[PDB]
Amino acid sequence: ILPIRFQEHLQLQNLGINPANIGFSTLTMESDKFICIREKVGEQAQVVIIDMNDPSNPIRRPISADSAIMNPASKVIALKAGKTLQIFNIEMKSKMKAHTMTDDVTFWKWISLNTVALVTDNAVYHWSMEGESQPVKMFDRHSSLAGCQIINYRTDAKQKWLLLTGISAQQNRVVGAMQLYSVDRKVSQPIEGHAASFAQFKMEGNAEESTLFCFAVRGQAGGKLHIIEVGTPPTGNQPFPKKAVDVFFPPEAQNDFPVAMQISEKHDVVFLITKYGYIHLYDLETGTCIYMNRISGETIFVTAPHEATAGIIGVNRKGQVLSVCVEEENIIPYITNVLQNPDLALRMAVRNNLAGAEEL
Amino acid sequence: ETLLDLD
Amino acid sequence: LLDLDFLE
Amino acid sequence: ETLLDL
Repeated sequence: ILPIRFQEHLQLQNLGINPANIGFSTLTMESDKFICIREKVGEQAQVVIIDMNDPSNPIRRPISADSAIMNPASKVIALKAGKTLQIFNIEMKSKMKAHTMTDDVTFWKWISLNTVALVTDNAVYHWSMEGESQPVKMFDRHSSLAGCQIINYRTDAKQKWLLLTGISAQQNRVVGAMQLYSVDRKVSQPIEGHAASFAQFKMEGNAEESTLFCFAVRGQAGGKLHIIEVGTPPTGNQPFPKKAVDVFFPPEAQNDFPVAMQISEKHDVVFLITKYGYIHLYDLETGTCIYMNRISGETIFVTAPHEATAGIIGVNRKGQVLSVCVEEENIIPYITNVLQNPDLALRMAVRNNLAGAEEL
Repeated sequence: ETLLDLD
Repeated sequence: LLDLDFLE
Repeated sequence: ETLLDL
């Protein structure tokens, strides 16, 4: 028995997608609901929009944009061309919003149902879709990210803790540079890191949730995963004790590093995917490594939460759309019997209402 | 300038 | 949804 | 000063 389940949802090449467009710059998956692919067919640039609830009927529309990102929940699409940003409601055939920046946008992403984050060479902005909002600057970029390829941006649930991640080549390895910014303190901290997520976690005996910051890094010393509370604990709460654990890379994976993280708050577990397609599962509370295996030969270059299972969904370079999630019937007996860790097994069983710790 | 043609 | 075997 | 100590 295995503590995780691995599923294929789609092969994009079966929908006529050119494998040259299956990559970070042309294929976006902002949630598990849609995949957008920018393609050129003859003379005309187009966007192919795959509705994951109706995947054999993609729509193709002409575009003149250098990037397209679908809203996480609705058929509302953001497109840009240099400094021009436009937002469309597809079913209304309507241009919702248009804005002209004074800098090119090198990376952008939906960070919520109604806010787009914009990263320029110099700063990070948030742009709300509510009312007549224009972009608001959140922070200036830290010099440690200068010249990096920006690969991710995320926030905590309350948008008070913000995290920008870039990568570059240094001493012949891919080095991660992160900028953590506190909205309330107006302070940044540079941190070496490859993939990260925030999470809400309520410790037993606390009345309020803790906001945790989790990141994984392959540093010069090796792989590490950190889980740390950000901010002052809510009044009355005990602080979450920080955790730090090794992230293992086998000897043949000397050039591998973390590329994606999703945290399930249903099960309080951390999914980590590496550049060369390894999947790890960690306990969010302790950092304990529950499971590692290999899910792809090809790099998985984009991921999202898989809402139905509280797992992770991703696309690889071949165009396989794959998800991983906790096997709810197996995880507890796996931890008890294979990991020989009845203490973690019993804690997780009661913490997340999972079967299997009736016998330890 | 219109970046998406929905017609 | 197709069940997949792990690669190791 | 700093946000986090690890």
